[PDB]
Parts: sequence; structure tokens; C-alpha cells
Amino acid sequence: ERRAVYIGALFPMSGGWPGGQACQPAVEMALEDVNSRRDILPDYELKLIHHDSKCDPGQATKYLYELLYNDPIKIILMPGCSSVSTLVAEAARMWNLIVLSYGSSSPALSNRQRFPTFFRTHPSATLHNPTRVKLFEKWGWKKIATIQQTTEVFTSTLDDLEERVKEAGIEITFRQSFFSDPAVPVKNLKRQDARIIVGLFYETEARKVFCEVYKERLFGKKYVWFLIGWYADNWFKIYDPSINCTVDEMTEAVEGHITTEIVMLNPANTRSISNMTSQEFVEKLTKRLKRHPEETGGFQEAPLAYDAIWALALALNKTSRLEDFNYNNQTITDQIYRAMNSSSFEGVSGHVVFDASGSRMAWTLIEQLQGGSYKKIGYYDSTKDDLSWSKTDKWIGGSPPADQTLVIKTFRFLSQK
Amino acid sequence: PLSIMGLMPLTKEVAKGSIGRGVLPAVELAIEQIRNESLLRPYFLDLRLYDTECDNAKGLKAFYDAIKYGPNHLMVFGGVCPSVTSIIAESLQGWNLVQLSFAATTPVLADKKKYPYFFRTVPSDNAVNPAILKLLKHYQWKRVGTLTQDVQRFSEVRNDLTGVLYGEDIEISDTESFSNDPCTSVKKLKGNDVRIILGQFDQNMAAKVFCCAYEENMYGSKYQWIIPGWYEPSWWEQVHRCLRKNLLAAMEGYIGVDFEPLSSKQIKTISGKTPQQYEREYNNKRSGVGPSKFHGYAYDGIWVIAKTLQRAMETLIQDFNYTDHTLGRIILNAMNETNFFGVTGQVVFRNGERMGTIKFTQFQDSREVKVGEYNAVADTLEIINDTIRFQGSEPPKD
Ligand SMILES: NC[C@H](CC(=O)O)c1ccc(Cl)cc1
Repeated sequence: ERRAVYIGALFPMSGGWPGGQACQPAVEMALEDVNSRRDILPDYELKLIHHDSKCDPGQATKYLYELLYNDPIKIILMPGCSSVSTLVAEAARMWNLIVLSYGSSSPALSNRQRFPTFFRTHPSATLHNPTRVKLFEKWGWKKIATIQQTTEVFTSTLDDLEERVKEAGIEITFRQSFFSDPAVPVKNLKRQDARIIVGLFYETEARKVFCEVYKERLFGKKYVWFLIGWYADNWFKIYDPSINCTVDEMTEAVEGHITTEIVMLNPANTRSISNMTSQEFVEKLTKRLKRHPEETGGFQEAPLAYDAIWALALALNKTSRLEDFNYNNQTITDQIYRAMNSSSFEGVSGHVVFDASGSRMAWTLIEQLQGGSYKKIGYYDSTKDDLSWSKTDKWIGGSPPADQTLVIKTFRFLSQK
Repeated sequence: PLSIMGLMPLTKEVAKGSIGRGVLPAVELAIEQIRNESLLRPYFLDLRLYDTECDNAKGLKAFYDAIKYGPNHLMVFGGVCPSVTSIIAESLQGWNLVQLSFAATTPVLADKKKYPYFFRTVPSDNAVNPAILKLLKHYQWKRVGTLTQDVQRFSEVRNDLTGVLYGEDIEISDTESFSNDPCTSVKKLKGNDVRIILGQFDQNMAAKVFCCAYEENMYGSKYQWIIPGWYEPSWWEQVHRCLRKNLLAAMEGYIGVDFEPLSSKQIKTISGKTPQQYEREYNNKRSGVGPSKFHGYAYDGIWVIAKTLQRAMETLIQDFNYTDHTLGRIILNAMNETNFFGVTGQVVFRNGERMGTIKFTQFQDSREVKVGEYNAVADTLEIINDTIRFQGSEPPKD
């Protein structure tokens, strides 16, 4: 009785960021909740056709071919990580499709003249940069180093960090990059005497970077690392056959490094459009999962997928027209684009708004690894300039280290005897 | 009928269409000669050309349409712009296709764990590192500095250079890297007494680097620059901080390094002709189309495709519906065995990478002149005397 409308999806179950493991049951939950309600789509039905993209553009290309050239006509695609998202979003203008990501954080995906029909619920990764500049200004650091991986997400984050950090009077003295092997840039960092290091790379690559860091002795009391807080909580103890450094050596190779992450979940206990608070959502998701939340990848991005499905459903209800969609005409797709561009509703992850800048969240969690575990050491709100410092960060010597130790004009005095 | 998927920019609207339009006469000559001599006895080579305007969207659309609507293609041939080439090359393994490019020179494609089915007849731009190593050994320059722009291609070229020198006794004294303005970094290079500088930067940044070198007085009789040579001809006066006389005074004597278009021997190639005769017939075939640099590499690529299809049919079952893993593996193992003297030298593959000749060129008074070659198969560097010169009497020493 209800005419089924189809959406395509690509969930990364492995690879750089295995977010599919916890963002796919969230999409299942959201689809069930929006199909049970008779107010949203009284005559249609949202159905899902998904593939495991493994977060690499090759299998993503194969599965995009299988999606766009098979039985059900799709009205929207939902890619996962930033690579697949960029590929699909720059390839989807030929088929006149809308692309709505849930876990894509590449600052380069904010270019409207290049990705014209692209939406996302994930915040842009430029939000970590003001937090990093604030932590540099607080601790009085003026010259930092970088070791990134040459993926467009990290390149864009580093560019934005550059124009941010140049605005407050801080300079990036040394820039290193690598595609699949970090040994050479790590030893160049060691040979160049870098102190404050900002690493922009995935976890399965952070393990290799830090094996090479341990073999170079680029750690201890003189070096401070600024990583990304979206890795697993035991990413350094995980057995990995590609690295030679054992677990006990790597546990001390990375010790006292700062990480930043966004909250992604509404801290208040008010009820959203789905009539469900954040606690009930998290509890239902945990009951729906197969393993514990701490070891299920992508648990912190499930509300983003929930809100993405709900926003898609609300924008389709605003137009309520669908089976007349084919990959040739531009009327239905730009109608849905105009419907989504003006979306505004209270989701499980806050006020969901599809703005161009991609920054609808404000609070940034700041952590530090102390004794093999992460401990929160502050919060930051970039707009109102609020730093809810908790005074918990530890250091070897009570005070944070300093790069480029300064000269000291010591006087010589006549011997008093 | 052995259908081949040909992807290359043929559209006039794109600037890179010049490459495809100048290459087409060479591939036409090669296929017509293969048909005349009838190398593939019962079959015939069918090259299907699908236009990709170097847009990732249009390139992926053309690839998909050729996969679905077109015939059962055995291989992919072409790929000129790096974006589309990377997109296709990473995904080839899903359709068990094998690509052979002739214009994609980026060093990232050399990774045979992300691009297992990709091959190249043109030397990548990180194959100039052993050439530079032999050039350094030729003048006893055992201490060099580097100035590297921080994008992917140059970062990978530098990360390969540092591994080429490992084992030798050439130590990289100072290592530098810049993103937007190199002035801050040329000062750090000067403040450490670096005499020989290996630069890996772009064409627009080269003018800035040479202006900052003139201001820092990093030139003259005791400094040597070794920068890439793939810059377009007359790239200095096209720029419009330092007036052109100082820019020319700062860049006089830099040694560019780049691959060589055609061979200079007279030994008969696999086609039965010599490189001079091939160049003559190519130049008299195309009437007004602009001459490209990859026409010899396209000739060699078509001959490689013909020979590998021949030696793959020799070991043979033959149908290919993009599901045949065995046929893909057979074509891979047959392509690994390519060894013949083409028009651009001997065609040998080392893990998908062509072992060719890298030429050296030196910016004399107002023009670049050839000053030597490096044959990577024999690992020999010969410097054409009477050409290379230095502002001082002897080569500048570190
Ligand atoms: N949602 C998290 C996001 C996913 C992505 O950018 O593909 C991410 C960004 C960076 C890292 Cl290191 C790990 C994960």
C-alpha cells in the first residue's frame, strides 16, 4: 500500500575509521522510528540498501557502480568516511543525486562550487583548530611542528590550522608528510629538534607513527603530542602485526599527549523530535549492539546518523513526486535540495542545521593520557571564548615543557670568600 | 576482437586535451602497423576511446558507461590527469582490469599495495633520485640541503630521496619545507652553509624561491641548485617582486632533471625502425596538431599491450566478463615480462615502474640546454661535455 522509496548507503566496517559498526544500527533504529510514525510519510516508506565500503575509494567505487546501475532507483546516497564522501559527492552531480553524510569531517567538503548537492550532519574538522590555538596561547608556545598524512581531510585541517595559528602570532616551523610510511618524517622531526608536535592521521597509522617515535626516542619530558581524540580508548594496546614495537614499549612511547574532540551528544535532558532523550537513545543503542560500547567503533557518531535519517525524512515530508525521480531531470533533486537547505529541528545531537560552514556544535572536550588511560582536563567553547579548565593535567616536573629553551643572561659575581 | 578501454582527454575545451590530441597520431601509427604486420594472427586490436575531460565526475561517468555499455574490455590504456588516473587505478582490481598509463607521472601511483594493477611506461618523477645520486657522485658533492614544498608529490619525492641516499655517504646537512612563502626557509638554508640544494617545489613557487635566493645572495660561483625540469618552457618571463634581470641572475646555472622523450641510438627497435625514422613519420603524419611529449611513450605502450596480449594468449578460457580473476592474473604476469627495445629505449618494468632514461638540463644564459643523460637500466650517467659549465672555474664545492 505504501510506495517504497530507496536510499543508498556505504557503511565502513573496517579500515581507517570503522564507524559503520555503530552507525548502521543507529540508521536501522531511525528508519524504524520514522516508518512507524504516520505523521512523517503517510504514503511512502524509507528503505535502505547498504554496502561495506571498508573506507577505501576502490571498493567504494565498485559499490557506487553497483548502486547507481542496478534495480531500485535511489533518491539519496549516504557515504561514510571522508574519502568515500568526497568521491561520491564530486561524482554525484552527473546523476543528479543528493549526498548526505553522517561521519564526514573534511573541511574541503564545504566548497559549494565543487560539491554542490552535499549535506552532512558531522561537524567540520576546523573546530579542533581554535581549541589547539587556545591551548598554545595558554601554555605560551610559539613554534610548533606537524606530521600529517596526505589525505585531503588532514591536509585541509592543517591548512585551516595554519591560517588560524598565523593569526595569533604562532608559527609552524616544520611540516612533514607521508603517504604510507612515517619513519622518514619521524626521524626528520627528531633530527630537526621539534618540541610541540601536531599529528593528523588515522589510528591504524598512529600505531606505526608511534612505533617509529619509540624507535627514535622522540618522547619524554621535552615533547608534547597533540593527537585527535576520536581513536579508540585502547588503540595503543591493540595487537597489530604490522608494527614491531611491543605493547609495553608503545604504552610508554605515548604518555601525556593531548587530544581534542567534539561532544556530538546533547548534554541536556530535554526531549527531541523523536520523543527520546540522549540517555534513552544511548541505552537503546547499547541494547541493540553486539559488543560493548567502548569497543564498538563509531559509537560517538551514531546520533549524527540518527539525525541524518530524521532530517532526510523531514525534508521528504516537506515535499511529500518521489517515484517520478530518475537520474536525468533536475526538478525533483533541486526541490529536495531547497527542502534540506532550510531544515531546522531539535535532534538527539542538538539543533540540527545544515549550514555552509559545517560548524553547528560548540563544545570541545580536551583530554590527556595519564598512566594508560584518558582523563578529561577541560572544555572549550570557541564562539563565546569559554575555557572550563578543570586543573587536572599532569606533567613530568609539575609544569608543562617548553620548546626552544631560552637563553639565560647569567651574571658572574665576585667570589664572596 | 580484443577490446581495449582508452581513457584520455580528447575534448578541445580542456587544456590537457593537447596531450591526447598530440598522442593520437602515435597510437594510430602503432595500431596500423600492428594490423599490417599482423602480430595478433587471428585477432585484431580494437582500441575504444572514451573521452574524460579530467573531471573526476565525467571521468568516473565515462569509466562506468564503458564498463556497462561497451564491450568486454581486457585492459585500460591511458589516463593523463592525476585525479582521474588515481580514481581509476585504485579501483581497477574490482573489475580485474589492468591499466597501462603513459602520462601519469605522480610518484604516489608507485605504491603496489594500493595500486596493484597499475603500470607505467613513463618514468615517475621520483625516479630522478638515482640520477641525482649519480650526479652528486660525479662531482664529489657529499653534503646537500633540501627545500621542499609541502604537498603530496614533493613530500613523496623527498621521502624517496632520503632512502636512495641511505647506504651511500651523502649526508643531508639541512632539511627544509615550506607551504606558501619560501622566504623564511631560504634564510635557514643560508644560515647553515648549504652549498648544493635539491629543490622539490612547483613552478609558481620556483620564481619565489629564486627571488628569495637573490635577496639572500644564495647564488653565484659557490652555490648550486638542482630543481625539477618538467616546468613548461619559458616559465620565468611568464611570471609578472624582483625585476626580471635579478631573477635571471639568480637562476643562471640550475640543473633541471626530467625524463627524456625519445632515444638517441640507432639500433633497430621492435617495430623494425629507428627512433629518428619514427619521429620523422610522426611529424609528417600529424599535420597541425601540437606535438606532445608522450608520443614515444604511447607508441611503446601500444606495443607493450600487443606483446603482452600475444604472450598471454600463448599460455592459453579466453572470455572475460570482469569476473575472471585468472585472466587478470595471467595478464599481470605477462605484463611483468615485458622486455624489448622500444622507440624510447628499452622497456623494462620494476614493480610496475618503467626503467627509462632521465636527462639533465642546465639553464644557461637565457635557455635550457641538454647536459647529459642517465640510463637507469644500466645505471650509468654520462655528462655531455662542452655543454655543462659553471660560473667559477671548478664545480662549486660544499
Ligand atoms: N567521525 C570521525 C572522523 C571520520 C572521518 O573523517 O572519516 C575522523 C576524523 C579523523 C580521525 Cl583521525 C578519525 C575519525
